[PDB]
Amino acid sequence: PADGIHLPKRQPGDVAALIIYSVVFLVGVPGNALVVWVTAFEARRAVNAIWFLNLAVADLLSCLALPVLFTTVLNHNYWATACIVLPSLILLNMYASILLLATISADRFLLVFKPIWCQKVRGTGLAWMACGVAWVLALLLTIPSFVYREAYKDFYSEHTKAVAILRLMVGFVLPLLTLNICYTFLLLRTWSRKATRSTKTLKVVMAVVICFFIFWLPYQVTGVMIAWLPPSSPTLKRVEKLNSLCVSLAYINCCVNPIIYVMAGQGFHGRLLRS
Amino acid sequence: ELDQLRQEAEQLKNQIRDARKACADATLSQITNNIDPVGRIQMRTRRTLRGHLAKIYAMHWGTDSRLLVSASQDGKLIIWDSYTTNKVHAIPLRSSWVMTCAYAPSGNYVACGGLDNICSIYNLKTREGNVRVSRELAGHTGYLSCCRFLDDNQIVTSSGDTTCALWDIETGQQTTTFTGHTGDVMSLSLAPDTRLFVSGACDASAKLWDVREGMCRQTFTGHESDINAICFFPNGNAFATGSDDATCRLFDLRADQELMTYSHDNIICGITSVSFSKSGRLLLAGYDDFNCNVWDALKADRAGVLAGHDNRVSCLGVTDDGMAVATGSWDSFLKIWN
Amino acid sequence: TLQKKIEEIAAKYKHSVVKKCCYDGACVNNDETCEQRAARISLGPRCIKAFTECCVVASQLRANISHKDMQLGR
Amino acid sequence: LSAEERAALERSKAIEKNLKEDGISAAKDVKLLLLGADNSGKSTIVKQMKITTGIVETHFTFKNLHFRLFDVGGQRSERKKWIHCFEDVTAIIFCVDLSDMHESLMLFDSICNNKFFIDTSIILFLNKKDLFGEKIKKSPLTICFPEYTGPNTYEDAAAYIQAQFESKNRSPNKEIYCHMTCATDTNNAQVIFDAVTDIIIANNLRGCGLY
Amino acid sequence: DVQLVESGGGLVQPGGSRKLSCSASGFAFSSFGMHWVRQAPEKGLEWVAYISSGSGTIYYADTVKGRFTISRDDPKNTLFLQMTSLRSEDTAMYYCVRSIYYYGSSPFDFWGQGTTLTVSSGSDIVMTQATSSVPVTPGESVSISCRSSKSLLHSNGNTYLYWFLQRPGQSPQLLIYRMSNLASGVPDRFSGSGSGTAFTLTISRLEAEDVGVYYCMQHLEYTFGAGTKLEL
Amino acid sequence: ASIAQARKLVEQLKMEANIDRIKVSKAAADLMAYCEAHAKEDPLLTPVPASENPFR
Repeated sequence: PADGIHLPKRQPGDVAALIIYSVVFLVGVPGNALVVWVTAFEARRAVNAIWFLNLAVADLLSCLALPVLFTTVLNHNYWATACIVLPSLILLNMYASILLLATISADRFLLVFKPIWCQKVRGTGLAWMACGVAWVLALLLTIPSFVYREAYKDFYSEHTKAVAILRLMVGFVLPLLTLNICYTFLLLRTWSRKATRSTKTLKVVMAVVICFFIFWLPYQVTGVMIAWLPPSSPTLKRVEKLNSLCVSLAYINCCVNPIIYVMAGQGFHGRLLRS
Repeated sequence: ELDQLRQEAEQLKNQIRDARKACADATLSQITNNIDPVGRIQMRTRRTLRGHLAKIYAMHWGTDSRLLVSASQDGKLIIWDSYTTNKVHAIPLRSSWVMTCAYAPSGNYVACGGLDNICSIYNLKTREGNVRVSRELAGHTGYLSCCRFLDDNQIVTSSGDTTCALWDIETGQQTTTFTGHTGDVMSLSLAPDTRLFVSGACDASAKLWDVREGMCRQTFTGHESDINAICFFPNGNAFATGSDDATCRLFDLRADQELMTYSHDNIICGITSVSFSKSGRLLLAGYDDFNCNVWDALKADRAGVLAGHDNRVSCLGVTDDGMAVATGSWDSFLKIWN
Repeated sequence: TLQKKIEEIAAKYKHSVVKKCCYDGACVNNDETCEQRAARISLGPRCIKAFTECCVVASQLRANISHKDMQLGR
Repeated sequence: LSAEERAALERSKAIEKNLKEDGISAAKDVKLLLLGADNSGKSTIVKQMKITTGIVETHFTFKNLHFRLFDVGGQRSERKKWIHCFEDVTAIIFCVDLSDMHESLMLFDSICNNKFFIDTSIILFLNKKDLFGEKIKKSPLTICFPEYTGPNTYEDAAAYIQAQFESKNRSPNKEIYCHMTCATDTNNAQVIFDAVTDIIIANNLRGCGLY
Repeated sequence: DVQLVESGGGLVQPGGSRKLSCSASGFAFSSFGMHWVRQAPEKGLEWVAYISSGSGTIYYADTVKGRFTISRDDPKNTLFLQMTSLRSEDTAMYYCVRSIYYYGSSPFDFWGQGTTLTVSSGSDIVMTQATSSVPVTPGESVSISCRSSKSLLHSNGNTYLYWFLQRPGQSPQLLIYRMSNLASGVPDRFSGSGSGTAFTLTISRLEAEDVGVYYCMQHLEYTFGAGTKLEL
Repeated sequence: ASIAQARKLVEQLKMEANIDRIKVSKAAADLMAYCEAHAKEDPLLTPVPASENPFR
């Protein structure tokens, strides 16, 4: 017997996102490794390194978890009890990156409108407390992946709602507003004094905010649409065929986050060479 | 009237230059060519001591070849057990603007000095269990630049007012004063005999004193720039000087003239410290290039490099037995090399 | 329960070929709905008539079982 | 394997902790270097700020900041040697006497153009502004500055001398906060505080990665 | 001067409790550790408890652990030991002793006067000493020895022997520490020697001021010899 | 008057001039002899084996 009349599966255009997955891997992993080593505990005892340390660790874990996505997208969505916990961690890492970046921006805003506090009251313990709070809130956002993960199928053997609004809001919308408000206020202050004013502050903040917005918008919009229409309507076909690219391209932002850090602050090449 | 004795002094300099030149029958640079060089020398940072947090300035090895003393802009004079990185004392200074330090040969005393013009002597073996100010010597009118101990009772110092003095610690008075420099003296070093010492001044002249008569017994003028560090050759017959002209020079006390000069075309920054090794074959020096360089004292070749600091070095010293060399920089770290 | 009603309806088939066709029908595939994929069955009309009903009932029953597949890194 | 020197090891750790706790407390203060020619208003400004043979360290607190105000002018030696010791001071409180200039200008040129102070800002207190009126009324400034042109009036004289001080800056990367002393206080403290706030913001924003 | 004094002696009912305290003056107490040691009326010294500077660490003797506890109050320059469930074995004088640990420092350099305490009826490396007493006359020389069950030499090059002198009617005093170094103020005519497990203290030109009992001590790890007497 | 210090300094120069002198060749020979007599005792000039080094 033929055992089957039709081919196993197709391979839509969006599926090509494996190329950007591979690029994110091979670029970020070495680059983030060097970034994290430059800002490691051997470069600690300075508050300004702690936030970037947390962000680099989050990106490093996310990129090291990327290969399960790189293999799953080609293995025709085949899920092995590990497949219940890996998605939760791979979501946790990127939400931790988002929240750590938001808290970094918040502290960088506070250190500008409160110049007394940046040397009188601030310290490394406060930075660790802030990043711990960010990680805790990220875990609280990622618990649904812990509870609702499952995998089952039959007659095949080769393969095996309101929470979405909370996810979207707390993970993307409030961070976006705090980022843009903090950087606009910081710019309005720094250009007002005419002594600390410079154009490079634009050349970093207007890059970071635009990159964050443009790379996280499609992921969140597709994630909310796919969950918000459980009815399996044919309208979902386009977004279903684009979901792979939409979930992939957030890794572009995740990878580029250390790129802004490395070519903005001094050179830091000297610190790596000395160490 | 004064012109007659001025011409007499001019004739004195002419005749002394003639006599000094007459002694130059040969040169060390050509005699040394018969012997082989020491070869390429390399070393690794066996320890990185990082107690301080701001701009270490000066340091000194103890006689026991184990204990270090260091002082920094932070105002903490803290002494270290080099074998095992441990702190053993932290002495809070009355003023943070230090520029030099010294450890007494018996280990009972450590001396500190700075811009406050006063030299403070700290006692270490007090029965109370904590360090205390034994004396505060005063009388200078310029910043202290170097302190050294002849013994537990007599300290010699060099200051920013173009004079050097020897203090009787138990009485707090300048028992003997050495004078005659035109600029201020930047550093001081005393021979192993403890009978005679040299000091260098910003007028490029480095000269020899004796500690009992107080007379200036010899004067050398090889450099073009301010003297910044001096150290004797271990046998007491010669000493080398560091200057802010990228060149280190070695003078002989009996020939009373310059013998050799160390320099290389690619270095233009100033010297900050100089010290021979136990055998006298190796001369170590500090530079503003964020690194340390070592010369074969008898070949004038850059036999090795000791880079590894993020900021310019400001102090250097080998142990009395030659087992190791330590150096410190404004990066607030002390490195130990072997 | 899926396999239960699939087998109970396949048992009505007169021959092993027709039961095999029904067992094929129960194999849910998301690339295309079973109604047109039935047209590629290179067999007699009886196999198609035992394939289409099984495939439509299987798909309709499977369409509401538990949560969506989702995830895939989401 | 450690012997019973574990007590020495824990004592070393305690010393390290105490040193860190003292350093973190000491780092809260802002360091100023106060400089100028002899009698050139240093005593006046420190006295009106309402708060040993070499350096002297005036100390006062304002707006939750402790100002360490060092006066290095007491020492008399080679300036180029000890000047490097005062690196990393947040600002220079420079002051000149208007009633007295051709060597104070040279000293200011030397200080502002020094290798080490390339990045640090300068506050420039013009002093003796009160009796400068009597000075300008009694004698023309042209005897001081022959190249001057225009009217012999108080405001233009002050502006011209301030411009002469300002023009000797070689690099646009540093600000120069000039202000009058007015021998009345309670205002110049706000000026130095504003300069210190600008410097703190600039340093923090540069270190955090915006520069 | 330096003073260590203690209080809280007298008599105790069996199984009761008593607080004993130590008072210090003349030195920076917070920089020093403190030990509590005791002396039975018919036996040698025995160690009880220890706390380091800043109360970071604490140790007890296995035979006294639990029943006793110690702590110090730096601002008052006072040391406290709390005793519970006292029994006949606990009757002894208790000495408050000084200590400090850093390279070149000499522990156990000063001893208090001690308080008497009495009660009515109701890995442990051992040190050995050759004899209870030997006769001697002034002007002669005599050698004292003690031995250890384990080698007191350590891989770092040191050996942790100590020698203590207790004159009659007085508190002990440190004579030799690290087996070769003389304590401050000790006459130069004392000197120790030895290696491995056999150690010997030596005295020459002996004087009547040296009449007393010598206690051999070790300090290698977490004990005292039986003591030997000198008779004129 | 400055004549006093001028006399003092010129006296210093003439006194220091009367000191004896030696040929530089013999001084260089002395330095060479000391260096080659203590080269074996210096662990920087002759790298010490790791078994004896305390820092290693």
